[PDB]
Parts: sequence; C-alpha cells; structure tokens
Amino acid sequence: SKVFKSTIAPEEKLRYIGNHKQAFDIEPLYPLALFEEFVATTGDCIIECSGKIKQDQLYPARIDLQFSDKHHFHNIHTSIDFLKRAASRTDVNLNLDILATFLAGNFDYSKVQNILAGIDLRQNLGESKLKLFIRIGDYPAKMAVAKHLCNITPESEAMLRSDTLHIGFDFYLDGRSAIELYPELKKDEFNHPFIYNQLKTILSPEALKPLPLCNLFGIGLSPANEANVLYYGLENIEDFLSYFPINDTARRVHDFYLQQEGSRRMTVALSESEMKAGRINNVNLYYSKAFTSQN
Amino acid sequence: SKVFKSTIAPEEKLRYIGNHKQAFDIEPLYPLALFEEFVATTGDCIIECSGKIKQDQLYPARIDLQFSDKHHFHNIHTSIDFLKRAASRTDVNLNLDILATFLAGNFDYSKVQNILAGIDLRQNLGESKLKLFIRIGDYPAKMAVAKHLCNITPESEAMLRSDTLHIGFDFYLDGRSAIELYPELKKDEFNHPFIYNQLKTILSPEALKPLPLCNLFGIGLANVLYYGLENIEDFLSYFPINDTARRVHDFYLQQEGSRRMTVALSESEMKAGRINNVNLYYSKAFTSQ
Ligand SMILES: [Mg+2]
Ligand SMILES: [Mg+2]
Repeated sequence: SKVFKSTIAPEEKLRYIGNHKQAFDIEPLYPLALFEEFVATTGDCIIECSGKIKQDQLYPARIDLQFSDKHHFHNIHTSIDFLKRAASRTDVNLNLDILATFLAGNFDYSKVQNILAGIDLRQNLGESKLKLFIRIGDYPAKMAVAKHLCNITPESEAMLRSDTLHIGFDFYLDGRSAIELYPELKKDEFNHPFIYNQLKTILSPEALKPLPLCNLFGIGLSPANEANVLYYGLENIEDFLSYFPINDTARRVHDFYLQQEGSRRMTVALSESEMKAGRINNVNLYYSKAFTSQN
Repeated sequence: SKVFKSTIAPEEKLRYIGNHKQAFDIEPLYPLALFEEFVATTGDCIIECSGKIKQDQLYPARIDLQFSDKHHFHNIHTSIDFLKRAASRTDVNLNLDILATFLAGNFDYSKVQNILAGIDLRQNLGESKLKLFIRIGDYPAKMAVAKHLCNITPESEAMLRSDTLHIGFDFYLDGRSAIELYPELKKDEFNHPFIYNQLKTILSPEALKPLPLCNLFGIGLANVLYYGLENIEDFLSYFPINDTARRVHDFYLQQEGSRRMTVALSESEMKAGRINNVNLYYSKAFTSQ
C-alpha cells in the first residue's frame, strides 16, 4: 500500500478535527469533506482549529493546516488542487486572480518560508471561504506585487518588514476574494526600547498590555478589514483569561481547548476597539496541535 | 457467498440515490449514510427522491423507500432498526413513543398494507427528521389508536375511510415527534359524479383542475394536497412552478424511472399564478426477475 511510513496515522489528524466538530456541532458544510481528505494526504503538519465569535454568534468551521516540511512547491501545488477541486461544484466560483497575480512568472519557491491552507465555512454557501497563506523572505519582486495587491498606503508600508512578508488569501465561494498582509514582531523585537516606545505612539496602552505574555504580536492589513486586526501569540494558554475578558460564547471555545491535548500556545485576533472595551464580544481564537513523525 | 439468487444488488439502488446527491450537491448530512446502508439491505422496493422548495430555497435531502413485498413484520422491523441506529449518536434525540404506542400489544401485522421509511435532512441537525409511513386496513382497534394520537377533529373524521388509514410518523433529531393521517381517493372515486360534486364544495375549482391527470388524490392532515400524476409530461401544464422547482423537475425529466410523479402543496399555491412552495416526488422501482 503506502511507500512512506510515518508514526502519524491520518486518523489522528481527522480525530483532532473531529473533536472540534463534535464540541461545536459542526454538521457537513461544503467543502469540509474535501478538506478533510486533503488533510489525510499531508505529511508533517500543524493543524489549527479556530472559532470566530461575533456577539452571541459562533462560527466554528474554521480549520488551518500548516505544512511542517520544506517542500514549498509541492505543498503550494497540493493546496491549489484543493482549491480547484472545491471550485468544481457548478454553483461555486472561486476567483483566484489575485493568487495567480502573486504566483505569476518564474516564481522562486526557494524564497517561501511557510504555507497554510484552510477553510472558514458557513451555512451560507456564498459566505463560506477557502484560505491560502504564504510567507516569503527576501523576495523584493513578489513583496512589491503583494503590497500593490493589498493597496497599502505609505503609512501601512512602514509596518511591513523588508526581510519577511506574511501573505494570506481569502476565496469566498460566491466569487469574492481578498488579500491580507500580516506584519509581525517577535518578543526579542518588540522588547527593543527603540521599537516599543514607537508602539506607544500608534497603539493604545490597552493594546500593549498583553505583550509580556506573547512571543509574537502582529497586525492584519487588508482592504476587506473594517479596521486593522490585532494578533497576539500567547506563550501560555493559561494566561489568556487574565488579560482577555471574552464573552460567554467565546468562553465555551476557550474552555474546551484548555483541556485539549496539543500546543500550550494560542492565538487571539481582535480589533483595537475590542481591546479598549470592558468585554471582548468580537474575536478569533486559534488553537493547534502538532503532527510530526518520530522516524 | 450469498443464498438468494433473486437478491437485488444494492448498486443500482445506491446509484439512483447517488444521482440525486450529485445533481443537487447534497452534503453527507446525518444520517444519510446509515439510510443508504439500510436501503442496501432491502429487497423489492420503490425508491422515491424528493425536493422541497420554499420560494428560492431547495431542500433535496429527501429520500423514501416503499417496500414492495408483503413481509410487513420484517420490513417494519428493519425500518425500526434504522431508526434506532440513527438515534444512537449522542447528540441525537429520537422520541419513538408515538410509534411505540401505535405498535403496542399483539399487533396484527396481517392488517398492514404498505410500509415506507424515509428521511428529510437539513443543515441544522435538530430540523432533520426521519419518517415512517404505515397503511393499515380493517383494523378497528389500531385505527382508533392512530385517531386518538392525531387528536382527530370531527370535521376531519369525515375525510377518512372506514377500512383504510394511511398513517405517517415524523421523528425530528431533537426529540420532536408527530403523527398525521392521509385521506386518499383513487381515480374511480374522485371522478365519480357523486364524489366529485361534493368535492366542488369543499375544494376550490383551481385545486380540482389537475384531477384529469391524476390516478391518486389525497390530503395530509394548513392542509397539503397531494397529486399522483400518471404522466410526468403533463406536470408543467397544470403546475406553473418557479425556476427553483423547475431545476428539480427538469433533472427528472431526463432520468430513468417511473413515468409517474407526485406534487404536494397547499391549496393557496394552487390559486396562485406561480407555485413557490411545493414538494416534488420522483421514483424508480427495483424488482427482482
Ligand atoms: Mg483576515
Ligand atoms: Mg407531511
């Protein structure tokens, strides 16, 4: 049968996804089945399960898979095959024109640093979307293309690093598409006094409070965002409730993953307006689990 | 290693269901896979694929199976086995006490005349339902049970016939359950002047217009009228359905199956210029040679 022998069975990955589907009553939404059999074909990877909370509404059909090897061409190729297979449904149309623009030419795949393929499915077909993430490093030509696709004003350009660029693609099943850039700072970097003091100019002290808890901090820039999204990579999931006063709907998601085996780290995404409110009512929560072979 | 040479292979039954799932992009809703495993174990039967239209919303996860042999105890038992296999998922709550009350005692299975088991699935788990239909004849003790269970109003007793009762059970996956009676008329009845004349009083002339094309007319106890068309080609003339429902009808004009179909809709939809809320039923028989 197989040729490559891992210690990770494909059932382990689908069980982690299945635990998410059971906890939050995720019934089959297109193309969840196609995404799961795509997950079963992957090698070493990290799977992120997520919940998007808007007031008392919960959207939990959010899963991302990060490839944990350096085969960038193959992993991009297989992710796009999933995008093309999902687009085979007659009443679905994916607009890949912005991804085609980014990948056009003699694309140097040796500049790719990280790849994620994901979903965010709703009961509304047109409101569901598929996702592709690509991080590139020291690639001026394609960083320029990505910046132009994002239509970043010179103010947002000052947020972007020149050594790395984290790019996300959204593909709604009704033809809508968007690009997003995620400039980030590591703990050693936003602890630099010459960087943290400038953060005091652009961000409120409420948005700066959880920084001692984080190994990563970033912002999402996209024409599709109502406002810039703040991203916090927490080092310890147990520190979350002391600094992020989420509502009960988001609390059900976080309480479930306080007891799920996997990474101790987590990610929270929310607007700066939510950080200044007394209670977080609109937020994304991300939790992950690693699947790596011991051979 | 099987036993019966006459056993129908389930492949053609499942491809008929598969053509329906493919045509309307049906997700693996629960418990569609269990129902297909149940269909695979059946013998001679009619498989009915259906679509419910609400204006521009289509719900195509609607499949029924009518047993064709007279092994009534066996077919009821296997149907209940499917009902209990579906109920075994922890987040599902199936209440079967209405069916348990009807089948209680020393049930006379020789009085059964027709059995059907089916599904009507939705994206919301609690809104999906499993179905079981039983027709009994000249069974006064159990016809009284079904009458009592339906809270039969006197003016609705005037619709039932003395020696037959078509009873349908609904089992929603959230615990809700229901039972209702289906009075019926055959073509020799609703075309006879003695019955058709007094039908002109209780029914509008628009609801009576499709009767020349029918061999079966019934009411589901707003009341829903059922039309059993003899010929699928006559449908679009007397039923101006919208384009959402036209998508289902156009598909089954091209599919192999029985030339007869069934349309279910309220009397208000008959008096409408276009038909926006309608059920469409198409079938294909599977008999052994
Ligand atoms: Mg985003
Ligand atoms: Mg009904």
